Amino acid sequence: LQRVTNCIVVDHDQVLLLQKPRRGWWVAPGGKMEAGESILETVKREYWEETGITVKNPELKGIFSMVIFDEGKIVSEWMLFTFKATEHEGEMLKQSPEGKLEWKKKDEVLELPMAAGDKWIFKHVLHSDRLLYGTFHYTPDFELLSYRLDPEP
Amino acid sequence: LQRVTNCIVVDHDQVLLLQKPRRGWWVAPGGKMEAGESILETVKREYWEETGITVKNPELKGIFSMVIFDEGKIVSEWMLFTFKATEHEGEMLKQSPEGKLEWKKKDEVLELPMAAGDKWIFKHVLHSDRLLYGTFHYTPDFELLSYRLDPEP
Repeated sequence: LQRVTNCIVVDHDQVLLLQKPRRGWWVAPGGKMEAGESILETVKREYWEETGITVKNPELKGIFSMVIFDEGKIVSEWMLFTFKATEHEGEMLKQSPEGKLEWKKKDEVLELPMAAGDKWIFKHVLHSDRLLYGTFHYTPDFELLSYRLDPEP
Repeated sequence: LQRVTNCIVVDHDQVLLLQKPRRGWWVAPGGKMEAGESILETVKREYWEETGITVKNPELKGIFSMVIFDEGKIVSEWMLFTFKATEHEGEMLKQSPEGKLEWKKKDEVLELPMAAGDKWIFKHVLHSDRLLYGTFHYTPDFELLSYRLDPEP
């Protein structure tokens, strides 16, 4: 059971995102917690490892249980912690080993190809400073079977 | 690695706590995440099972990595998610299987016997509504070796 963090960094009405190779899906940058770290330490380190950018005061906004559901039972599960930040320092790296980095225009973000549960998270976090708690059930190919979000969309 | 939640319920300057059997340490009531739940679902079910009480709108305030440190290596690690709540419904149970429940006065809490990491947590959460992130390093007997908290006390 892994623990993943990512950050959504908004600056001049744009959002720093990463597109997976081969015209794959768009994600917020981040990565896995290392033993002994707090979630705050992880997101600053992982984010910077992946983007070259230091985020100034990231704040937690989303806590999610991610479930892979198959043949009627839970077969995998991890945790995702989504931060938000508005201030940052450093130059964006052209390429990351996970994909290409791009500032996207805020109001275009919800039209990009992304896992369905990400869309809901982005829809709350892009427009609210409230905390979001949730569960997403996916099939092994990452088709959304269902979700529980609190507060509801 | 397990995932524990608890809740600090402040009602008119009193805090609901649990004293472990043998006049041992005092804790906030709570319990471990089951597969598939969000942290918000866990704390309400666990809090209820332990106390008889329904916490109305708990909100996350503390996310901690707890580490047991022995012979110079991390030997054990778990996560604690601390919630805060003012409103609640239902009748407190006299006995629990984990120990005795009692409403204690807010300004007396820091003087109860408790693991040293919990003092820092109570010190912040009882007096602030800001998020606390941190790591506590313990010995197998729960003597605090160190901590990193943010915001720092």
